[PDB]
Amino acid sequence: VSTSTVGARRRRAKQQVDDEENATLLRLGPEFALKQYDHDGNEHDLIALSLSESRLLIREALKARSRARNGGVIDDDELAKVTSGAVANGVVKKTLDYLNTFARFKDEETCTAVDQLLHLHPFEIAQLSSLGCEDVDEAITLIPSLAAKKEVNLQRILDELNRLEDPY
Amino acid sequence: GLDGTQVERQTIDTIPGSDKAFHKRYYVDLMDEKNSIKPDVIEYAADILGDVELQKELNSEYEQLVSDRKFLREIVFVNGDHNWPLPVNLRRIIQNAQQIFHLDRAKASDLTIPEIIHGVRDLCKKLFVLRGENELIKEAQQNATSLFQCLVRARLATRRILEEFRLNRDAFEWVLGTIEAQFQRSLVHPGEMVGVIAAQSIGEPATQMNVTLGVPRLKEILNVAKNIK
Amino acid sequence: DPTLNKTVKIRQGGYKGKIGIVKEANGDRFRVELHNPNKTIPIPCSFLLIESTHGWVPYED
Amino acid sequence: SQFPYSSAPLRSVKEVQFGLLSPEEIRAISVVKIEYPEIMDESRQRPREGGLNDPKLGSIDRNFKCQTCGEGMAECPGHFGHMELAKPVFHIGFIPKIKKVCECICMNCGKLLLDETNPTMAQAIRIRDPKKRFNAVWQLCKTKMVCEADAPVSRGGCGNTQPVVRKDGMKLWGTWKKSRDAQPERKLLTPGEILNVFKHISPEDCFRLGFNEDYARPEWMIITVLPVPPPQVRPSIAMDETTQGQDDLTHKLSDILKANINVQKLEMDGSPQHIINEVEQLLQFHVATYMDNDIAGQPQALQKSGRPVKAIRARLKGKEGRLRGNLMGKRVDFSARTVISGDPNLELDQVGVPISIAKTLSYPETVTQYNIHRLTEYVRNGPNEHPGAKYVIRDNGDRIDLRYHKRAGDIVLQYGWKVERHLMDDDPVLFNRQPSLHKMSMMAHRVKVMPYSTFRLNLSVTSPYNADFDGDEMNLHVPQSEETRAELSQLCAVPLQIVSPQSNKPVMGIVQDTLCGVR
Amino acid sequence: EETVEILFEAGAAAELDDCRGVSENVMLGQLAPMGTGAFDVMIDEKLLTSLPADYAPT
Amino acid sequence: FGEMERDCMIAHGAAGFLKERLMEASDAFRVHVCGICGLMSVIANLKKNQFECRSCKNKTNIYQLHIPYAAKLLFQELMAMNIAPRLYTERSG
Amino acid sequence: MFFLKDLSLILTLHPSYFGPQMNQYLREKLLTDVEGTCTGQFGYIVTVLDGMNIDVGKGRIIPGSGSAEFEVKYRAVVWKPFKGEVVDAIVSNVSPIGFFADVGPLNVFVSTRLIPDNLVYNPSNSPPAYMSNDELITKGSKVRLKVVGTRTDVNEIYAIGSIKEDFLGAI
Amino acid sequence: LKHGTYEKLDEDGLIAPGVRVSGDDIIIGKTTPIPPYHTKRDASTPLRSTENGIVDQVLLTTNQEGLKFVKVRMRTTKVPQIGDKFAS
Amino acid sequence: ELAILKEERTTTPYLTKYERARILGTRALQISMNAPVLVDIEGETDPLQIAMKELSQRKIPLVIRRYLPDGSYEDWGCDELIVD
RNA sequence: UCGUUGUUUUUUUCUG
Ligand SMILES: [Mg+2]
Ligand SMILES: [Zn+2]
Ligand SMILES: [Zn+2]
Ligand SMILES: [Zn+2]
Repeated sequence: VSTSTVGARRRRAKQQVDDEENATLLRLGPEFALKQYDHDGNEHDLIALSLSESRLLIREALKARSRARNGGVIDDDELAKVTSGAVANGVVKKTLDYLNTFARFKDEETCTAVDQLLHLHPFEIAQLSSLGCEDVDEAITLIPSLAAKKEVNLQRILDELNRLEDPY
Repeated sequence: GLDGTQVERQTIDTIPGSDKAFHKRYYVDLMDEKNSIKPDVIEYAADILGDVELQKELNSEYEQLVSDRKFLREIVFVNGDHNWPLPVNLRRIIQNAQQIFHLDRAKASDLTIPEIIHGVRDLCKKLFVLRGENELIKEAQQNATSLFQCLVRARLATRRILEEFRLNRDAFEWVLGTIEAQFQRSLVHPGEMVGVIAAQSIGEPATQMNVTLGVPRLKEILNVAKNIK
Repeated sequence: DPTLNKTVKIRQGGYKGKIGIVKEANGDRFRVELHNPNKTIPIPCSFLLIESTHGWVPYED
Repeated sequence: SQFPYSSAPLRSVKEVQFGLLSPEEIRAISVVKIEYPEIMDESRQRPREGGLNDPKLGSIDRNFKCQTCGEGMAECPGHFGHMELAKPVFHIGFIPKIKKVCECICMNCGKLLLDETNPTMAQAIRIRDPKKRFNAVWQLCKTKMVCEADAPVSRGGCGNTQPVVRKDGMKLWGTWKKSRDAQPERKLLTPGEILNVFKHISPEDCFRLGFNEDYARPEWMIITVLPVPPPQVRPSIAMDETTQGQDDLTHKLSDILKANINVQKLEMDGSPQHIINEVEQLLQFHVATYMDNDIAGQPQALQKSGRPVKAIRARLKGKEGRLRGNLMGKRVDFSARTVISGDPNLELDQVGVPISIAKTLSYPETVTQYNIHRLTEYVRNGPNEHPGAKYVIRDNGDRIDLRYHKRAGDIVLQYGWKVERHLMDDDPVLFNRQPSLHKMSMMAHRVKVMPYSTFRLNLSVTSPYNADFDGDEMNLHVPQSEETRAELSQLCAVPLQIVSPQSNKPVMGIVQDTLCGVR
Repeated sequence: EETVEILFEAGAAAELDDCRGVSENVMLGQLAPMGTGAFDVMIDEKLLTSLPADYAPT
Repeated sequence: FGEMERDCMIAHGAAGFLKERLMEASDAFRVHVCGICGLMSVIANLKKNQFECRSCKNKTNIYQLHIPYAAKLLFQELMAMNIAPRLYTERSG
Repeated sequence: MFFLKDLSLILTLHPSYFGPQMNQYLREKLLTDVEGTCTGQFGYIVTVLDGMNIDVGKGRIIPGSGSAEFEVKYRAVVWKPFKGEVVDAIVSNVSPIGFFADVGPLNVFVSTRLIPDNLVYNPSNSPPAYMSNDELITKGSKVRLKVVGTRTDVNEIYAIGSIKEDFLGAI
Repeated sequence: LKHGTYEKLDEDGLIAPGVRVSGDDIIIGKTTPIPPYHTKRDASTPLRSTENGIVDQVLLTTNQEGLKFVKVRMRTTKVPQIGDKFAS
Repeated sequence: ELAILKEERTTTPYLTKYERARILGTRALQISMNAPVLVDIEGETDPLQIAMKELSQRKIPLVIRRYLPDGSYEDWGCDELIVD
């Protein structure tokens, strides 16, 4: 029922192993190709967003929709009740709670700082932004896609992410 | 671009007739009153006489008519046949105008010659067949309505209008409007499966029927027989 | 209605005094074919004379 | 509407891609293996699984639902079944093309007789059309008598002189002229041999020859697994009620199955290279006949009745064939045929419909506020009274037969429902006479119900129909929607056909008594 | 003409038919590109906005 | 509704009438197809609302069509004829 | 990790809904019917972007039915796991064959053979939980696990978490 | 069983002459045993749906093989009317 | 891309007979199955009569999409097409 | 108790 943006893709005689989704080997399927085309065909790059910025966007959009519904007049549950449908309500509340309980950045300013720090393949950079580690050793051990790239600069970025870590 | 059900056999006036007859019928003269427009039929007869701008305009009109006659008589219809299917009756439109406005009697017209010439020429540039500004589009548009425009000029000539028809201003304007509307109504419609129509129109007559002629000849033609009988 | 497929006559109307047999008896309107021509006609249940053990009986079976 | 709901999206076809069927795909789509030639299990119902009547293929009887799809007669489209052939066999239709392909390539190295070095073929490859490119390539390759072993830097060629092959009916003979003069050791090119040859062809030559990697792969032109159409394609005729005869396709498939089993049984015992040859040729023969039964220069397979068999090619071709028999033309519903009669007192576009036809034909009508009362009146009138209706269709498609609904008084229509009212006055109905030479041979009239049993026309409108009242018949096709009524009213109304585009002149006029009277 | 021959040739060449003809759409029971089927009808909302206020969809 | 009648109907250009007169007043039908192989091998169970093209192992890229039953039949011979006419609801060029 | 993508849907409006604000009616119907739907190609449809400026374009009239067919294109953000991706998890319940772990919308199963040996099931501990050396697992406690099996069931994907590798467990 | 009605049939499986008939009227009742109760299937001979008349003469005898052999001859009158055909 | 901007629309402005028939059929179908009526009605019950009455007033909310041979297309609103 | 199904295959003589 839900549509896509890529057409054709008829049967092919020569197959590929690059189908089953994998973050380590970068086989994201035909639906997340290197350089995609949008509805109107404007060249659009693949977009992946960390947990914190995804939470920011979801929260802002949900509250804007709530205001539009309410005509001129914030928490995950009250931001989850805007959705209609028992299953929709449950899923939106659960994902909002996940965003709250794992978003490494919460407020607008901290997210802005980390985003400016971060802003090559978009997946590794976005996953690095989402994935926080104490030292370069752990960042490489948990992320097998950047162990050997001949350009490290993990230590300083990790130290920055640590210094922006809010007290808990 | 004309649909097959919107044409009728009309006679193009300018093709036949001797040079003398054509001159006598279409050519206006202002210097020689013995060959000038009759005064009574026009309220401004005295004004026209001995003019020059009227003379140049009408010489241009006559030149256009002469060019049309030469063009048709040399290029299009060599044999001279002057009866050909074309859209929009003109005789019927003119006589409808006459009846509607009761253009009987010898009432002098109130229709200035420049009005007539300008209106005719403008009409020649409004019979749209293709609506586009490409140089090619304009050239093709001019090519398409060439014969019909020739006919229109052959009919709506100054002498003819002011003597044989004697239209007033309202009648002439209404005639122009009706001509425009009828022509724009007599075009083929996008999507018309003209192929099937041509197929049927050609096949059907054959059903009703020293050289060999008739069905065998048609069969030979269709198959492109290399060695006909 | 178990009273189908039994010869029935007509008492009032344009076909008064003609024999026939019920064909369809959906309700309140009986379609009885006429024996004389090759046609069928409708007629309400009130205008029918039903053949029975004795003579012809009105609609009181 | 009448179709049951489906979750799958509905769309309209846009492109039809042709090509042959890969054996692996054939296996993938088949749901069962057909091995037992006897169709019937034990002559006691429940036909035997693994045989031609496997219920998984699709149910053909009402009370049985397809074991595979689970639907009845309505939706079960028949489900293919495969069948493995012991021996590869030619595909009858592709013999000449296979011959040309074999000519164009080597017998051992299995490549083009020439490389791109030749400028003629260098240009030939550029031709975008596969067919013309293949024609040029064959013209340029059939000349080369020998597949060179060295580049005309070894080309990988076989060096063997490429045989000259001349087709012989169902069999292919290749002629070699071995090294000055030798004995010509021709032999029958076996289908399996050529298949193995083709399996080695690279995609480069494939595309150069006009073929395709995904869809038209040349070795697929040789039959290895024969798909088996469901019972729908070959339904069981009923000669007289209970006794059902086997469609010719059933006999042919069972015979091919028997022959295939028989070949599978020669290898396990004495097979003196002559039983093998004749038996495999017999199998090839049944396969070819089941694929086509009009091969030139060869006798024709027959039933025990002596009548020649009905091969699929025979089915498709001819006027009776599918294309000209049930695809372009087809017997339609909501029609009528009857005798005609002049009637001067009918307006030009009107037409007389006998009352019985009006009562029989029907035009669906949707229920609305503007017609609710009128339609309810029609419904009360019943189907046996005109005006009146025949059916009521619910929003979900449930039909009501007013004949068997004794309780019509207990029905209240709902907006959006559809009523099949009788053919009433002023309705627009098509009207045709066969043959229909030119578009004036069939126009749309306005109905005016009248008694007696003949269509009636205004004497003028005969001219286009080229019809006379001496026993001629014309057909009447009714629309079955609202748009269709719009088109009929606006494009095919008799008044709009007065002037014929053929000769830009009026087509109808005053004829016969009216003319001789006005004079 | 020669239907099976054409079908065989097309299958061999894997010919592609665009279904933009008349006979094709006729076979497939689709609105042919012709006559009333030579265009498409789009429902507009710019003009339907002009409907009075009590015409709003539920 | 012979061929010549089909041609006459084309002449007037009454498309929709011709379409319905050859589908609705005659052998209409519905089918399902796999959007990958473009075949008609989808295994559809409506009451189970489940679909699958086993060859493609596909269960989501499925379309249904309305075509004359005779057309389905012809395609069925053609597959039985070792020829695969694939139907796609999109143009590739 | 989430994806931001451009998504579109097909709508078929009955003509009884023909009025000025049909655009907003379709917008709200899309909002209602889009969320909570999961597919193997995209996954958990959770949120929608630009819920008030959806560009519906121009609707196409279906012949033979008269309904309005709408290609409603839009932009939405949704989530879906991939094998070889590492993200922390939250346990939700405990079972003998593996403690259920609810990683947001989805739930994570753990095999009995992909769990640390020193960690054992102890229902006696109140509330029930698993114990180890300087590691304690309970509902709402940050736990690291790796998911390498993604068998989507069309309606709700099935995920399995393993804590038997290095730098896995609870941070 | 056929959609028509069998009532005009006798107890012996035939219809007597002098009775009226019509379309969809079963004039002969024949039953074929079902190959293995309720083991009988119809083999009737309903009158053509578009014809009407009066049963005139029923002929009953044995065929070449001694099986019961029947024949029914319906008659009716055709009134000239509109649409008929005539020729000098 | 495929659409043509309103300023350079080149096709004939009039309404072809085929467009006329298609529009009438579509409108009548819509009205005849519980759709809004954009114009007043006095005594006419037939949907198709209502359709022509609506057209004569130029009050039809339908946009004709004309496909050029190449594939490009332009769109016209029924409100702006000169009907004979 | 709604429901409710009826052959093919050829050949023939005819109708416009
Ligand atoms: Mg005749
Ligand atoms: Zn089935
Ligand atoms: Zn070789
Ligand atoms: Zn598939």
